[PDB]
Amino acid sequence: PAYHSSFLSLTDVPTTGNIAMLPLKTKFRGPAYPADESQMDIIDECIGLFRANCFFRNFEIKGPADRTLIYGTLFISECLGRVNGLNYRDAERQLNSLALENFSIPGSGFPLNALYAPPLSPQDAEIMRTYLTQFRQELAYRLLSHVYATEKDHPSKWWTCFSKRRFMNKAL
Amino acid sequence: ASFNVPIIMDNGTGYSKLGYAGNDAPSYVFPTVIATRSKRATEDLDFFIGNDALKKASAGYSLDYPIRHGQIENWDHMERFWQQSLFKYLRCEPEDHYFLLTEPPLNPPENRENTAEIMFESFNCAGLYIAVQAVLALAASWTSSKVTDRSLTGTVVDSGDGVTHIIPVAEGYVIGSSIKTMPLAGRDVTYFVQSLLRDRNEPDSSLKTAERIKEECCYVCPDIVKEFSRFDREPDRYLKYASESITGHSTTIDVGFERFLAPEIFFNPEIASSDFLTPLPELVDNVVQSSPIDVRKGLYKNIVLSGGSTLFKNFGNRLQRDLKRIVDERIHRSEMLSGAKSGGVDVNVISHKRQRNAVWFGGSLLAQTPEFGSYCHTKADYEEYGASIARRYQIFGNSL
Amino acid sequence: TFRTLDVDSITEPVLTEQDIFPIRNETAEQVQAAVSQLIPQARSAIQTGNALQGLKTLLSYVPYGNDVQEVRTQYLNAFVDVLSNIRAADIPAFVKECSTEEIDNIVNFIYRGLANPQAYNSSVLLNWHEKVVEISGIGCIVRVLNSRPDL
Amino acid sequence: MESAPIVLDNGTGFVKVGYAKDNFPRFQFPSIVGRPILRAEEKTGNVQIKDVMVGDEAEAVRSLLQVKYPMENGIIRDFEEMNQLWDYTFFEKLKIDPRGRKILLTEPPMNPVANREKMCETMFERYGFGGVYVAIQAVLSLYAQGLSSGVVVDSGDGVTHIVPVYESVVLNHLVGRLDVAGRDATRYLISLLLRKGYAFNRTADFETVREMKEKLCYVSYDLELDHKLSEETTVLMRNYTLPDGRVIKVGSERYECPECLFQPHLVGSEQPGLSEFIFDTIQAADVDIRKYLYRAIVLSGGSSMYAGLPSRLEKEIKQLWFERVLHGDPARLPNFKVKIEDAPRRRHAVFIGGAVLADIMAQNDHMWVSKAEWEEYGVRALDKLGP
Amino acid sequence: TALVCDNGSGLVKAGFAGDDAPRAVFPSIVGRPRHQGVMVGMGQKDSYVGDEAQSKRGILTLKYPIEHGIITNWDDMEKIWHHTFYNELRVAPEEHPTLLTEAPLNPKANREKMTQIMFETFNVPAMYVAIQAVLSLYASGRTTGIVLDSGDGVTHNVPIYEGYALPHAIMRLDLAGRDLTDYLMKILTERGYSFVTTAEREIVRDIKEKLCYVALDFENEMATAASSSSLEKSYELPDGQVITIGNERFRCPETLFQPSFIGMESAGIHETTYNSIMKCDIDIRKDLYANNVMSGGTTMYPGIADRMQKEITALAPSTMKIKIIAPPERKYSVWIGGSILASLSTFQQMWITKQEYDEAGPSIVHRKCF
Ligand SMILES: Nc1ncnc2c1ncn2[C@@H]1O[C@H](COP(=O)(O)OP(=O)(O)OP(=O)(O)O)[C@@H](O)[C@H]1O
Ligand SMILES: Nc1ncnc2c1ncn2[C@@H]1O[C@H](COP(=O)(O)OP(=O)(O)O)[C@@H](O)[C@H]1O
Ligand SMILES: Nc1ncnc2c1ncn2[C@@H]1O[C@H](COP(=O)(O)OP(=O)(O)O)[C@@H](O)[C@H]1O
Ligand code: BEF
Ligand SMILES: [Mg+2]
Ligand SMILES: [Mg+2]
Ligand SMILES: [Mg+2]
Repeated sequence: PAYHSSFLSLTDVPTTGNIAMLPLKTKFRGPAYPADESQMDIIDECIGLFRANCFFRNFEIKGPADRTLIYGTLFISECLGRVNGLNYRDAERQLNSLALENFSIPGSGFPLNALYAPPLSPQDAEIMRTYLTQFRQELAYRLLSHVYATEKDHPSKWWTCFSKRRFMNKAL
Repeated sequence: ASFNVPIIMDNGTGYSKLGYAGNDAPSYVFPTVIATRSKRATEDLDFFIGNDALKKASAGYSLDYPIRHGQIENWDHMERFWQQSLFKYLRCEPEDHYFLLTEPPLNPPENRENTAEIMFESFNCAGLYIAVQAVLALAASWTSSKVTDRSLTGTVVDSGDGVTHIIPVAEGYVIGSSIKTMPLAGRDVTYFVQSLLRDRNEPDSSLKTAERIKEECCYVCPDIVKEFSRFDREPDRYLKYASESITGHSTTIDVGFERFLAPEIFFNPEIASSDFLTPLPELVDNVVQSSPIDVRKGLYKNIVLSGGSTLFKNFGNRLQRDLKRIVDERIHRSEMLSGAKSGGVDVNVISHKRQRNAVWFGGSLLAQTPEFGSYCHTKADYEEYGASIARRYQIFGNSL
Repeated sequence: TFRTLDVDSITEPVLTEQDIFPIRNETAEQVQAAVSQLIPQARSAIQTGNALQGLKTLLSYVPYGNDVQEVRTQYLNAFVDVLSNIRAADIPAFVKECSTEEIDNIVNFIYRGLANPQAYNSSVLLNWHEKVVEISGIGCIVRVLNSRPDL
Repeated sequence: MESAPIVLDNGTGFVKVGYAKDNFPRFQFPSIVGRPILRAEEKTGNVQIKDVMVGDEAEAVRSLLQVKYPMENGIIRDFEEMNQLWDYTFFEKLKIDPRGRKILLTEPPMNPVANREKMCETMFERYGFGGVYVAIQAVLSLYAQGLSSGVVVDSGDGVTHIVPVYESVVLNHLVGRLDVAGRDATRYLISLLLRKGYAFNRTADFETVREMKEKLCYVSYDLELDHKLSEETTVLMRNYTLPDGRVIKVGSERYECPECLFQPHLVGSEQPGLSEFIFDTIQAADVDIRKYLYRAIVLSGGSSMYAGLPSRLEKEIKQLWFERVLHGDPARLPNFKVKIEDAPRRRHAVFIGGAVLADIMAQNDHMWVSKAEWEEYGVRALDKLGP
Repeated sequence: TALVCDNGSGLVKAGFAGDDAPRAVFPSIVGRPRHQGVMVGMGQKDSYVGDEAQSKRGILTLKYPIEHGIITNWDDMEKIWHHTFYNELRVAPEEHPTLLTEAPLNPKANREKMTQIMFETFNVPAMYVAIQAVLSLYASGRTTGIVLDSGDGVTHNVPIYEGYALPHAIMRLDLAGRDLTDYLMKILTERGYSFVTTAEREIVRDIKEKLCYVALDFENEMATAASSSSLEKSYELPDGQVITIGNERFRCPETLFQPSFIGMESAGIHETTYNSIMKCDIDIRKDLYANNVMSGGTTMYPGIADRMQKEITALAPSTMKIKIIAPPERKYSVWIGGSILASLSTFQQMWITKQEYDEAGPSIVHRKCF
């Protein structure tokens, strides 16, 4: 059994397509509601689980918090695909550029388009894009504090070697 | 019948263990490998086997492993491996001795037929017993061969280099309707250790180095998302291993999260395969619950571990706690519906001194019994009925 | 246990070869007389060298039935002896003049001669088999496959 | 669709559904529920996976689903999943408003009473059916035959069960379960194929080996003959292509698999198989009626469809009266008339019989348990439904 | 000394005459292994009997060679006698004469093949084949009575008066501790517990022995069990798993009073006893109401002796004084009775000796025995 999100037990959380707009700790501009600064929000969960969840090859999705965790678990693999050989001062800028560049949302090019509900309206697509850009900017910034933990000029190999690993053999 | 000590051969996917019944260890334990070439024809005489065939990779021979997933699957190589075992290492005469051979529970009838015709027509041995290997491994558990030390009811978990299977046996009978088998063991966890060294791009990732990192450095943790987190908090857990290359020079390997994530293949086999999804503690509960009701207290009370790939540090305790968690959760569901208490069930997973080769010690201990010559296919039965005499499963229920 | 006890043999009586082929009308001693008068004509035709007129007369009647092995074997002995005494260059002149009924009596008995090599020379029967099938066509073997089993 | 009673054979392997007087099921589909999963397998924009996927929608798409079965052995294991079959059955197969409708349900002859209670409670309190009736599945299969005597044996996906009947009286002391049927033969087919090295242990692969069993298996008429063809000859070997495109060779597993209905010990059950179970049931009936049972054994249910099963069963009862009543004396065997009824429709005989019975009692409003009677007596309202 | 061997239709009881209880007592079972796969040479054998069959039962198929008091399987019944003599009593049988037991109205060919195989194999000096109910009368210490035996396989009434037995008044019914166990295996399905193996039948027997009781009035206990969980009890399987059981505790024994619960056409044991005493002559009927002796393990349930009285007093006329004699040792009363009989000074002339079997063959037993 792979590790599912803690937030699938949460209820009446806001939703877009069928992503969960889970509480977030961040500085980036966007629609995600502030988390408690003392608590693990979905990005501390997604970074904590990623290195275990990308070895499994069979993952049942319980609800919209797992659909969110999967998008995070896939975007960590894109970031570790980018980061090889960078200085932290370059990696911040390269992975923010990766986070902000134009991407396909579910319902548009998207790999898991079989499992994610398309946006409910022309307006739901914008609240989805402005969430997923805020999410993946924070996810990149948070990840970099782990991969450049002990030394600031060389990505720690214990994080970089998952760049070949690929959650359930899917990628963005 | 001849009186000579029956010869015992546990041909594993990893190691062949060879010897004579009634000795206190195998005469040989060496890899199930054959080195072959890749005006008279002699390329079928030039081969080598075992520890003397690892020395031959640099002399331009191709090593191949004729047993894969616990089954013989090259019959040319296995016949040459047996002739060389019998006439070089065991140095015996087949016409004088009964042989105990071993195979997994779910082997095809075709492999017992091929084993029988090779033994009776090529070597001409006096008689043959083809034992289901985990049924023997129970008999290594006893404190002695004597009748008062026996405990003929217990689940036996066997895990070698090529197959793991769980056999329930009760009152000396193998409960064949309940055998579970999974072709994921000591080699599949080596290919996973090898796969990790290779993704980190370490200086050496040859099979012999992943094989050594398993048994030097790896262990079974309680839970991998806490163990990944511990490897951040506790940086002395990244061991450094010194490996010497095929061409005779030093290297150094950092060993990482494969120290726990590799043995986790047994307790989460989704890491290794899309096909075998059930983890070993739940695979054991499926054995004991499929088994008839009155033996279940006895089958949980004595879960014997066997075969080299069960030796990982903390393997017995992980299996005991995860199986005890499955079992007391199911009993507590039943206390809930009744409102009454229960006496529960004790689950003991038995690691023991002969665990590394338990199938051989089981075969040795059984073959000493005066009745053994009557359980063999004698070559007189072979000359009457041919190699089809070995085709019937002893273990499973057969129609007809 | 019960699984092996056959019941079909005692509750559903199967057909017999005499239901599929009509039973012979001539009695055993009536055919044993009819053959024993012909074999001396065939033995005589060898002794006077006209062995081909031996076959033409021997082949004018055929014994059949599960009651007559002790004279079907004597008829086969005379037939194989007559086939062993016809010159190989005369065979194509005999076979092209046989009726399709006589041909289907020749090839039927050469497949009885080929069934017992420890008493009959196969080499001359295989030679007759090549020549009778090459001249008269493959259907002459199909009429043997389909023929009565007590021939 | 129709104003008459709805009828529902919620079987262990297939739901079949329609109305009174239907000559064949209006719909049938696997009794399966699935949840979305990703699995190191193909993904496609050709289909959209909703949070709960069921029946035909799941079975057509099951590479993408964690398939689960709400029933085993003829009992509902998980009512949250059976609710997701019943929602689908009424709201998007039949397309019905159940408010005040009358429905006929079925269950096997020896179920836990808590199963019938919670199944009727659900009909009155999720859907609000105005009337419910529950019939023993094998007595329905006797209305399909237009018949009133002769022992009826039903073998489904979940359970094989037998109900002797004589002159319209149902012999409740002789009704019996053999807990071996079409699913135990399927778990056994997986276990036979595992000896060849083919693994089918994903939840979605179970429907593939059901389709394989249903396509290729047959009941051996003479075991030493099929063991001859099996061991001496290639003639049994057959190639099956999975929905993956993989081809797998299957041989002795064609006869050796459905043999577990005749020999339950192959699947670890100590019970006697079909021939010995039907014999020990007929031979337990009173002396005056045994003739009228052997003269009309009625087969029913999908697991009675294996090629050769009618002929093997008839032989194996002639063969067994011969051992156990004649002691091997051939003199009387021709006097033993046994007849198996094995009609073309028989997979659906429980539904076709239910659709006949639901016409016989459509207008007799006191014959059903009414919602108004359920809501005053609770579970005790079901005591209307016989002994 | 003489041996006394009760041929229990489910529970064999063996011992020496004058001893006050069976020296050994064990299930009348022969069990065979249901698995062919074996640890070779490791002490297995092709038949386990009595307590070897019970303690090993999970891997065995168990079959009793007695059904309804008739031996159905002779090649296996002699294994049980071999066990009674050589493994339980630990004697040579050829040194000691054997008193055997039989039900009334049994096939005479059963008693013939029993007396045949007992001399022709075990070579006992002498033997006898007494009826179980007249044996039970000796253990009760009286000369008048209407013994109601109720074993594993049979139940029967033998009206008996000053030693004159009434063979026209005997009743026998094939309803007993086996059929009550079949019906418990059937009705427990309603809880969702499925028992089907001949091993699990022994679990359902142990439930029936520990938890079942006779309702004093059935449709009042049925109403009480529906009204509250006050009547429910729990049992722990040989698996640590827990069973809960309720009105099934008394619906099982009620079958003995209502055979129509198992579809069988018969009077219950109250009506069968009444119709047996009402078949005796009116001078005797005055006394046998005061002497309903009970015997055999199916007469052992809690509440049976009181409910047996409340039923039989509704059939008997109110002027009579009506009593059930149910000893605390009643399970063994036929064996204690045989132990008394085989010890009598006056009995020793009426054994069948080996000498007079040779003069007549087994059909002598029909004149030497009742
Ligand atoms: N031709 C066939 N050959 C083999 N098996 C068949 C065949 N046709 C149907 N089956 C099997 O029958 C089962 C489905 O039959 P059916 O619908 O009668 O079962 P069910 O009613 O759902 O089960 P149950 O009555 O136990 O609840 C499946 O196992 C299916 O594979
Ligand atoms: N201490 C150990 N810890 C983990 N694995 C071990 C240990 N010692 C040996 N092994 C492994 O045991 C396997 C060999 O076990 P064996 O019983 O001989 O298997 P097989 O019979 O299939 O050849 C190899 O994978 C080997 O690396
Ligand atoms: N305490 C008890 N309460 C209820 N039933 C009992 C009790 N003890 C034993 N039994 C019943 O006793 C039966 C055996 O009775 P027994 O007289 O020894 O029969 P038999 O002599 O014919 O072998 C068993 O079938 C069992 O059902
Ligand atoms: F082949 Be080893 F026994 F796994
Ligand atoms: Mg091994
Ligand atoms: Mg059905
Ligand atoms: Mg008794």
